Amino acid sequence: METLELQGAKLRYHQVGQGPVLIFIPGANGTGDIFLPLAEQLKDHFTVVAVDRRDYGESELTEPLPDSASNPDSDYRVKRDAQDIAELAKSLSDEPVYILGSSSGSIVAMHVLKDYPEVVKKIAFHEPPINTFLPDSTYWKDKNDDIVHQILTEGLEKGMKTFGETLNIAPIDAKMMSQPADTEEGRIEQYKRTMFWLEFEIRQYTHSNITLDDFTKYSDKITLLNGTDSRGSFPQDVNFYINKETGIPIVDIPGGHLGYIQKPEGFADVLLNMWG
Amino acid sequence: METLELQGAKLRYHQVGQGPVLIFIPGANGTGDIFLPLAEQLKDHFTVVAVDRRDYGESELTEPLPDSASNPDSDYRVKRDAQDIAELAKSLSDEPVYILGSSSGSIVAMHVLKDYPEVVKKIAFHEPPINTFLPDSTYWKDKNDDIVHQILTEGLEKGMKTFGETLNIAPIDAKMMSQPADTEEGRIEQYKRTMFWLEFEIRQYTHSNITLDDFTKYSDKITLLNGTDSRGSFPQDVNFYINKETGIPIVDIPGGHLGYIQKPEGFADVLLNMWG
Ligand SMILES: *C(=O)N(NC(=O)OC)c1ccc(NC(=O)c2cccc(Oc3ccccc3)c2)c(C)c1
Ligand SMILES: *C(=O)N(NC(=O)OC)c1ccc(NC(=O)c2cccc(Oc3ccccc3)c2)c(C)c1
Repeated sequence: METLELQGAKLRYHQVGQGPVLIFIPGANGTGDIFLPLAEQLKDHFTVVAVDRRDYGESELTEPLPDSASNPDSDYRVKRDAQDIAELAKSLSDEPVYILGSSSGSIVAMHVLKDYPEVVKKIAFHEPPINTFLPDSTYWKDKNDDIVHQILTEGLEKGMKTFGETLNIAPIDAKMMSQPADTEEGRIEQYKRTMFWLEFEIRQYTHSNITLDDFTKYSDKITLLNGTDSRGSFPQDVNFYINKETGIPIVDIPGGHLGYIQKPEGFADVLLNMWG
Repeated sequence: METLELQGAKLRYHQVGQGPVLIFIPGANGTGDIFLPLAEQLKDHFTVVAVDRRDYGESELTEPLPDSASNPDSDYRVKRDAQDIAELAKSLSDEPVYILGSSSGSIVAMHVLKDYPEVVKKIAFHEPPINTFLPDSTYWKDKNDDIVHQILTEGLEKGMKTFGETLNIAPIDAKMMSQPADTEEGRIEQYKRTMFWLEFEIRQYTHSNITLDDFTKYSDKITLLNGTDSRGSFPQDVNFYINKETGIPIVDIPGGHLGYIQKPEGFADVLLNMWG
């Protein structure tokens, strides 16, 4: 694949053929390989250029995406995609070029014509899903908003319940762990937190490289703590096993898994007797 | 909150009290605010330090997380969390300190004692969920793997079906858009692609700022393309509306939404008559 270095990304593209430049902009799949059979039909008439949009395929970002890009009224990515096509056209051709986009790629194409019309000789919009200018825009926008919200959230909320039952988490803890944050910003962060924890923390931490020998070397320093109100939960069985194999003491301490905030006075007083 | 700048992050923490340092390491919620009621009980005996682990809360990364950190056998994040606690202890105390971690924070605590025992005076593991050293480790590891996989994937696969029906996508297209990649790497990328598209592209692009006036200025340059095998789908109604309001021609072209790869010869020949 060829590469054009632009601000914030290396833009990769396929190129075959001879003649005027024809740029294909992919839709939701994001990659230009889907146009290669077509390019083989067109290569005697056009210099065909199939682009992997910067967030997909063999293209790569060289700076993080702005944090705000997850906002549904962000316009950074569509404008940056359009600028990518314009700078690609300028790098390959001293004349305006032919452009075809499909699906979200036809929306990119729209923004190329809006912002960089001077690079466009002729342009085609194949099956665009844009709604902004439609009489029923709000209907389709609200449908998109609803479905995205459904996909991103409901699997996660059900999954945390399943985890709770596998771990035998106590109701007093589960009610607290599932309570919504008190701000729209916090509720967004809450969701982001939990998805991050699922993908980047639970599996990595729970199967990380700790052995019982790591404990025996410093056994005099260690206390194991089990909540009085979280009996029967998985972590208590972990502590029972550690104690079985090392003799490190288990100390019962008030509350459940969140006992340090459920019963702070009792949690503190046990720590003070331990260490104070 | 106080801040300690470390490699790759600014580590934020709460600090209250007087006496020996006691560091609290949070579990899955990731933030130290959950320990503040406890800190108020302990502040006459200990300098209490509640940390927001670097990926959570008011802490922030100053370098992107390595791409490989999503791998379930990655150890970067737990070791980096443990090093954070060790460097925090060294910055606040010339003597070894007291440490308590709960849940995934107790796993961080384990790694502090493993790798930096010299900072530890006494340490407590409150309800640890680590399985690596258990006789039934593989059972619980496989359960974790299964549940994470279920949460991350099934909502997405059902959602793309719902989207298809709302958009009235043709079966020949839906079968192709849902076919799995041919490599484990590609299947992972496929999933990552589709989640990215849902959060960062669909809503932003479909409601982006394009007006009919943007089309009328350059109407002579534009062709609208509808697939012959995707009749009744939403994007064709978009093109009908554009044509209604601008007179820009609609050209029928073979195949469905993916007609450029379903029927490349026919797609090419229509483009050649258009532009060749
Ligand atoms: C544009 O590409 N789409 N908009 C539209 O209105 O199309 C009729 C669109 C394409 C695909 C899908 N659904 C999918 O299952 C999907 C979403 C994201 C990525 C991919 O990967 C893919 C796409 C095409 C070909 C191969 C791979 C598929 C929707 C909802 C909209
Ligand atoms: C450790 O924190 N956990 N491991 C364990 O075995 O606990 C018994 C743990 C905590 C919480 C949950 N489930 C949740 O619903 C959850 C997951 C991630 C983040 C949060 O946010 C949260 C957590 C505690 C207090 C407030 C907010 C909750 C599991 C599955 C394990």
